[PDB]
Amino acid sequence: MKVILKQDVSNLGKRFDVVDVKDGYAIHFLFPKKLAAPLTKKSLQDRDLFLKKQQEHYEINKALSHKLKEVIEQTELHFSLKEHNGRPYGSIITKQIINQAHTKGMALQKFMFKDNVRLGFGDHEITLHIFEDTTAVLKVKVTPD
Amino acid sequence: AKKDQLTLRGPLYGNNRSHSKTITRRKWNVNLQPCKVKTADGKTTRILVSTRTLRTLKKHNRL
Amino acid sequence: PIKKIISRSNSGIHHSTVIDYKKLLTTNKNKPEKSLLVTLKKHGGRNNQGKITVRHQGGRNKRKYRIIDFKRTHYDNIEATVKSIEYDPNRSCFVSLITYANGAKSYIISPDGIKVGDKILASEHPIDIKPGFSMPLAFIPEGTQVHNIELHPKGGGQIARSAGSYARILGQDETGKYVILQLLSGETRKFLKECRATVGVVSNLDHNLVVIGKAGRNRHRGIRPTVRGSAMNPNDHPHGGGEGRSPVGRDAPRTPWGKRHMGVKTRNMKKASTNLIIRNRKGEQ
RNA sequence: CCUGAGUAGCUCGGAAAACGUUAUUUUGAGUGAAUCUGCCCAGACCAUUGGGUAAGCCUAAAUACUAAUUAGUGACCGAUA
RNA sequence: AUGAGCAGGUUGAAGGUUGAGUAACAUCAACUGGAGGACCGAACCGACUCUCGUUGAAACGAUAGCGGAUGACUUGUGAUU
RNA sequence: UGGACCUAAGCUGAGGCUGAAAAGCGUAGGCGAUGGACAACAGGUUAAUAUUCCUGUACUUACAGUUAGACUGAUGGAGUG
RNA sequence: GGACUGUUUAACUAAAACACAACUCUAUGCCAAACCGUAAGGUGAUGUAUAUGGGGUGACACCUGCCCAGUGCUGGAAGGU
RNA sequence: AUCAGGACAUUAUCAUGUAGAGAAUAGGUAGGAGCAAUCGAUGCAAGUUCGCUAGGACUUGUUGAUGCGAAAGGUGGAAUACUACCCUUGGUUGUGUGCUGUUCUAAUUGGUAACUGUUAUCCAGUUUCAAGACAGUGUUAGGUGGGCAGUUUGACUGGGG
RNA sequence: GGUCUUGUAGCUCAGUCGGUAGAGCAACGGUCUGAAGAACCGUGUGUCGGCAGUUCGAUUCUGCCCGAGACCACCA
Repeated sequence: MKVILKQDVSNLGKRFDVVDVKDGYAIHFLFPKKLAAPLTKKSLQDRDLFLKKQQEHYEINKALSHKLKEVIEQTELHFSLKEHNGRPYGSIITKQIINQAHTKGMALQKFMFKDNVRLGFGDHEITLHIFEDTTAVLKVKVTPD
Repeated sequence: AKKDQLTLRGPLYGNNRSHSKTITRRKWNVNLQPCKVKTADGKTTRILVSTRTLRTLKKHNRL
Repeated sequence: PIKKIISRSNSGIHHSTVIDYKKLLTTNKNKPEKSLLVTLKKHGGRNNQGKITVRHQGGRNKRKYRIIDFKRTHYDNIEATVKSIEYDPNRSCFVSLITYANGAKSYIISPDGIKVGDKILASEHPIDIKPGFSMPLAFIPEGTQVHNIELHPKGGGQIARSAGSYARILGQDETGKYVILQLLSGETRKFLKECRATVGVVSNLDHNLVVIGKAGRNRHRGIRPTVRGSAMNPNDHPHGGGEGRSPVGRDAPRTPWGKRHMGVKTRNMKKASTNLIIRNRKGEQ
């Protein structure tokens, strides 16, 4: 199962530093906060090392979550569209936002399916939350052309 | 094959008795469930794993 | 609009009522387009491997299937025009070729209410309520007949597409979807209102009065003479054999595959159309 | 300090042992322990008693035979064989 | 799927064409016409039947009829259960 | 007329999808011709022979020169078969 | 008696049967039940309920009477199960 | 994951009770010659509950420190009140045993549709959409079931069974 | 029959189902039809489902049986 709980969300109150409840194949087996890791790094001698690692990642993780929040408030994205006879022509798929995310040299996730097709256009906000203490918010601007 | 592929837990190939009790054989098939295993660089596609194998791998912490 | 058949023969007659069949599927001498013509798979009623799927099939008189586009989402918001009514012997409905005015020909179903030359508009938007205007069920007003029903958003119409098929609308549901649709065969379904559908009724309403008349017409359209299960053989149905008239075997006569067939429903447990019903044939689902 | 983890055993069906499933060997599914400071086994089970260290691996031989080479043998026949 | 034959004698509904005609249709009248699981039947194939045959020339034919042939007629090679 | 061309029902089949094995579906390509497309006729010729061998006459197919004008424009698509 | 043009015991009965037309009953939303395949995959059908699968009767026309007591079927439902 | 609901035995709670006679509604058993009085009586005006229509019971102001006859006159087969038991009868915060109503996407899926590989039907990944813990899945077990099988349906007998 | 229900007048259902058996139907006394049909108003009768238990006046109350309905003919 999962023994890494650097962060915490289980659709109810649960806390980091390893505090989970049994779910089998679920959010506990799928959230980026909770991923499987071999038990060779967990023991009474390794308890303190694991706690130190969990702490270090907790502080640096909160710091990086804040910093990413501000930098996405600073750095934005680009989009464009074509129009035909006064009405929209198609639908929006997350395939293409994966494309634009990869094009810059990194990757996004798949198991966060919460969105439907966006029949509208123009500037708006896509809010995907990855962590528990600092929210991640993205602004997407689509230029009508 | 109707059996798990990564770690081959073959169906129990024995003889079956019942209210029947006849000289035959049977395969007690394995609990093929489309679960996922931990693999780097994505490629975590759904694959058939037996539930005894599933609990053994859960004890071995490989998703 | 049908007409009876006068035998005018010196050996027996027939009792047949046939449609004109030269206004729908009208080609006197047909010169089909060769760059748009295809050849189909022909097993004569058998599986692709060849094994039986239905009893004694065969007799198709060299049908050729014209390509049809039922999604109609690939040319949205573009004003097309009804260009032609193409032949389609493989179906009971003969679909219509249109051409969107960016230079894009395509096919759509043939509903009653389109004329050759009408500037039609197939788009997923609150547009004019006319046939040939494929448009989601959400903006379709209540009490209007509709066809090209589908139950998967962004999938294309599959239900209610045969010649003369239609449906009815009498309200919605408190789910943001599942608009109440009285669908044919007496099923009060609730399919998603985001689904795309064509308002109106498919052409060839005269198909409700066709009469075969001959065994020639029986075997000219993929059907073969059928035998009652009473006159079977042993090991086929228990009905056959003996003197006098052949009995009906068990208290429920069987199929040529060997299973009882009286009053039994064989609905699947994995189809997305059983839970989405208001009133079923005897129950509600 | 170590001496080999879904493996004992329990539940439903099970495969050799005389055994046609009882100790011993075996598990498709729910399960389940430790490494001697240890556990298992010992024709229910337990304590004693004894036997052994486990939940990794290879190994010739005695086990079938005489088509390739060589030689010989016959209460084998003799063309209806 | 690729193919092919159906003579001759035929029939002549409908469809279409024209005048008289009737308040108007109605009604009468006429020609193309060619549809038909349409007809006999040469080609064609089939095989319902009389006799032979039933230790046949034929592992099913010979005599004589007969069915259909403008379509449920005849039909080859390839290919499919 | 085939093969050097491809296509019918349908199939082999690089990959691929399932399945004790075995094995099945389908894909590139390749098949599947009774189809499409490809161009030649008369006279005379052996104990067996012929647009095929010879005579008088043609189509079809590219290169070496060769002179020559023209800006060629696909594999994609338009029409055709 | 059967609808007739018609088909069968491929070689006795090839018919008054069966078939056809027509009449009626049965379940089902695109893997539509139904079926096949061996899961894959696929047919029905590459059909869309004005379609597919089966059952009973059987030119045309009038009907198809009474009855759930029961089998099968149908749906519902507390409780024993 | 979440979510609440009510059930069965349900703690503690509140009301449930007439053959007549018998101050008398008679729940029964039962300690008792007891206990009601500001622990506000004999009761009432009302509210509330029950109601069989005897009227009963709890509550606020009130009756006033007096008696309660339901300690006890009297009772019947069953006698009180207080007092204790069994209740009655159901709720109820209530724990456990089976469960129901929720949503959620996150297990689970897709000849739903698209992109790319693949201008490649089989596909891989990316996805769309659809939902969604349901079903399905291995095992178990209940039922289904001549569609199907290995087979069986004794013998005697002036022939058969 | 063993996991369950279970019975009333000649019949249908209440029962102080322990103390009692009553309402409608064959039938009754009368009634109007000539008379009789046709007729309206009350009942005559009374297996309390039988055996072992309980007892104040008990097959009814409990337990066992007659039963309809449903898992239970030592073996593929």
